[PDB]
Amino acid sequence: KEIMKNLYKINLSKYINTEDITKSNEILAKDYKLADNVDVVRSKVDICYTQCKFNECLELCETVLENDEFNTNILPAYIGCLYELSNKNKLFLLSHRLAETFPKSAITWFSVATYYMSLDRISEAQKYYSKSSILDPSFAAAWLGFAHTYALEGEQDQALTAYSTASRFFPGMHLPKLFLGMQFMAMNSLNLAESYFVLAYDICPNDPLVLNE
Amino acid sequence: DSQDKIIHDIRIQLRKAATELSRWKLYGSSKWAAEALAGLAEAIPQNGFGLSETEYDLYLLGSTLFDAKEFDRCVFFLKDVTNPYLKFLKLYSKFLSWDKKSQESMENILTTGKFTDQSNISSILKEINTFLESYEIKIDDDEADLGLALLYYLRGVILKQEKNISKAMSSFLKSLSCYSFNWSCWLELMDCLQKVDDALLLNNYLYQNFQFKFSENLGSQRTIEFNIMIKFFKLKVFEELNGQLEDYFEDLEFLLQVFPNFTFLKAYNATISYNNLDYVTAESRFDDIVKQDPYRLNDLETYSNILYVMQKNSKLAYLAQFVSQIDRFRPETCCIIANYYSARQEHEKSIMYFRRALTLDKKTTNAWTLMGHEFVELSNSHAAIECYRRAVDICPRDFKAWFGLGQAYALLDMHLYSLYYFQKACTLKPWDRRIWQVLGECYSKTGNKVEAIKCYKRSIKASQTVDQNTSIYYRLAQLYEELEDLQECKKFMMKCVDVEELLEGIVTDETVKARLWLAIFEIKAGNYQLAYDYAMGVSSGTSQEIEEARMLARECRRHM
Amino acid sequence: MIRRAPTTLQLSHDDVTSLIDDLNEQKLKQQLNIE
Amino acid sequence: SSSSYRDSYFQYRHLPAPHHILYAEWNQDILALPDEVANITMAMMTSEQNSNRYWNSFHDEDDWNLFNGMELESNGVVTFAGQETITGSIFDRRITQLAYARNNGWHELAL
Repeated sequence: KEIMKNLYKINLSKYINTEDITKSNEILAKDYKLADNVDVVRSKVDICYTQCKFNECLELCETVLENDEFNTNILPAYIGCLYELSNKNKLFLLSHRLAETFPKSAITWFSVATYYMSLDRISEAQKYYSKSSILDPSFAAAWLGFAHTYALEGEQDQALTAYSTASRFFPGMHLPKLFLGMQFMAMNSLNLAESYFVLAYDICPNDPLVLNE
Repeated sequence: DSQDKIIHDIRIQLRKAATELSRWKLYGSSKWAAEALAGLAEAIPQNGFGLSETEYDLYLLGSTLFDAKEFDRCVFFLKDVTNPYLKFLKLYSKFLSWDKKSQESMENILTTGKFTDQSNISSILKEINTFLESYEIKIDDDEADLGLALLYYLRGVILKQEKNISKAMSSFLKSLSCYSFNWSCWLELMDCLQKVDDALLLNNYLYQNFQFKFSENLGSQRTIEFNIMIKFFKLKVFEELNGQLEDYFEDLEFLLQVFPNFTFLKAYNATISYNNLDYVTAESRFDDIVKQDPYRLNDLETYSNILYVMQKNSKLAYLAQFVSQIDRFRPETCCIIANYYSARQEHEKSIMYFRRALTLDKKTTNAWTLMGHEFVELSNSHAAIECYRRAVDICPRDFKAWFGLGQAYALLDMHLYSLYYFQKACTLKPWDRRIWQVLGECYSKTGNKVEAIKCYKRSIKASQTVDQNTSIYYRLAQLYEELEDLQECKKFMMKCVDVEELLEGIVTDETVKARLWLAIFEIKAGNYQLAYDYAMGVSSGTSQEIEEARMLARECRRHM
Repeated sequence: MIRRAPTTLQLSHDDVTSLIDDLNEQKLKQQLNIE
Repeated sequence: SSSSYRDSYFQYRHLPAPHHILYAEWNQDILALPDEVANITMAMMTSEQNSNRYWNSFHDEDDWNLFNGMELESNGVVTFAGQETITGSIFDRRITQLAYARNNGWHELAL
């Protein structure tokens, strides 16, 4: 009972009482032989990424990828971590390695697109985000990055439509609603931004981004 | 049992070995000594010096002023000291002051040496001899300390730079006998060796009439059979000179057992596979180095050399960015990048880094030949000729330089003018298939068919695998046809076709012309049945090849 | 999923120009008292 | 005064050879990035095209054929080009299979 409670608790969402998850994975680590398994370190990486502890993010991601070089469970977080750290060279290695091995999966093309994104290639990276989105639906990373490519440089008119598609097709996440409200602020429309932000706060109560906005 | 006792012995010695060598501010062996201890197989500080508190104060001034690059100021304060431990430090400070100073003096000077192949240097040498006579041991005694052994190392190295070989060798052996486990001492000893036959003479001396000072060295170590440096000498000189191997197999596996995690051993082990033209296994051996030790700009020059042939441009592009991030002042990091820039067909930029890689350390003469190649791909033959020629003038025993210089003339129409260069390269490495085949082409292109026959025949014997003889057999048969003895060329025609069957139907281009020619002659011989099967077996060649055999098949079929 | 830079705003031109004008007022009126 | 007594930064004795300062320009050299800048050599807008081609080489035949003229619009409507048109909303799984079908499948009016 207790070990399965902890194992399921590993996978629960963050932003709420993370200290409980820390205690639970700490208990699971030393008491049982599951001390450095894939999901416990995946949860540690997710915790660090949410808390922007990117040094420990990279350290844990490396010590796990050294074992499994193509673990798709951690690759989105790993790629985001590398983008934030702007490790161009490591990102290029990962992009080539996944291009030679997994051309069909959208993770590879997301990696190539973010490699382009780290080089200020938004106009070109739009196409590769589109490719990643098409090859795999229900992927928040690809479509959110596509909307980011839209909103980053000019062409503000249809960034609203892109974010509306993100919100409608991906219900239950505060991030697309917050982004759409942010963009409504950017066009200097105020009431709609406030309405979307109160919606986002309703969706997620504990998030610095939404309260700051 | 006894192996575990040896392991416990090595740790005590290597802890001792790295102590004073670092304490005496020479890093040629101190860096290597700690490396050996780190990779040693898993199974209070030790220090001692006979120094008085009055003179020991001078040591702190001498030691700290050493690594602060103020070698000259260390000499002035340490002038009047009489202890041998400090006397070595003063002259070591003087020598490194000169060795450093010579480096700043010449930086535009790429080639190093004297065309025909002191006084300030002789001042250091006289001080060594004057102090050695005054001191009351003068080696050859059981009570011989480390410093006097270490002092002889300076005498050996200062003698070699004057080109007084065969006296520095004796000095190194005296220093090595009183104190082994000095890696920098071995390297200078290895450098003065020139030919394999000298190594056999030197190897014997280390066995019959060579013994270590059992007083200084710890027990169960002074034995030559159970030493480690004598072993490390075997793997180094026997393979860098590519000499005949003896007492080399049983030692290598013995070192892998004691040193499973030694980074230097695996890279040398990887280099052995590289030197035998076995690249695929070499890649696996090297891949362990990068994962285990990511920051090692010592043997990666071969790694980036392997990747260029592998055409793994992505993997090489990773290395160029990763290696350059550490530092751009090592000789290797400026050679790693040049390979990556050469693979992208950007020669005017790659040519720059090779000159850069050589300027940082002029001892890396391997970069001259590579610098020459990037000119030939640039369609600039005049510049290449000088670039190759410098390499052989640094050291005449360079097979790479002679061959690279021979080709540059062969690319031009001056075929005969290149015969001398290829002939010189033959004597360096006679046991190579590659050099012999090129000589045959030069003789063939200069109308010397009588000589070219014997040239190719020698090449065939040198080839390790029968497969590689497919190209030589077809060309060798053509020359006989040029000599107008059709019966003689038949035997070589049989062999080149038969290699296709032995290789489970390789169906290569130069056997396609073989079968077509063989079938044509068989028609003239009247044996249509024996010619019919030749046409069918070659029915998977080029567009003109298949139709030539198809029509021949119909003709012999009708008469069948 | 990646978050962009959160919205932050700095000193506009209108408020800094208003402070410039007020600052001129206070460095203009006091010398009348001095004179 | 006191100049060499402080050791709080990279100084002239931390690098191995003090005379390396003579060059002291190799640090400020941007190394050519791996793939796209290979096209600027051939040319001596085009470099980005070669980057697209280089990263586009990692396709299967049918997958590339699907993505030959693929254009994705902001609202999610995707148009697929046949070498007919396959305009439909993305994020439904059936449309991509239907594009695959009309791409590699056999269709014959037969009079």
